[PDB]
Amino acid sequence: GDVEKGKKIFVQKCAQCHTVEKGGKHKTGPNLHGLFGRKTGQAPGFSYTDANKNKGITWGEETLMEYLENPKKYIPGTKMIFAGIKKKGEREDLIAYLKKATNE
Ligand code: HEM
Repeated sequence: GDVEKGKKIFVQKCAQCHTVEKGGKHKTGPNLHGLFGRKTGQAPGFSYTDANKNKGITWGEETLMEYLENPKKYIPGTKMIFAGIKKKGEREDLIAYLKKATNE
């Protein structure tokens, strides 16, 4: 995916609920720093739904690709209000940006 295109997507559709940097505050949604390689619902200090905490999968390019296409379908009961991103390419770009931004 194209990191720059993904940055634009993040800023327009995710930033209002999520920060990606280390130490970034939790907002409506949890801070995403360290996302890749971590299990669902493990960011300290954020009140996740039990649905998210119990999904039990590990966040990575593959799991994110599915989750972002339709959040509610992948994690029934999640309190994340987001319809999903239909275009495969857009999800690829966004995930490429997340891979970088949540690890710097
Ligand atoms: C496309 C943009 C977005 C992406 C890529 C995204 C991604 C994520 C990810 C990966 C998680 C899981 C974190 C974890 O398990 O530690 C999450 C959780 C969450 N997100 Fe988002 N998110 C986006 C937009 C939003 C928006 C717009 C809202 C709010 C209106 C939101 C609200 C939440 C909430 C409330 C949770 C925690 C849900 C729960 O505990 O069930 N997100 N998001």
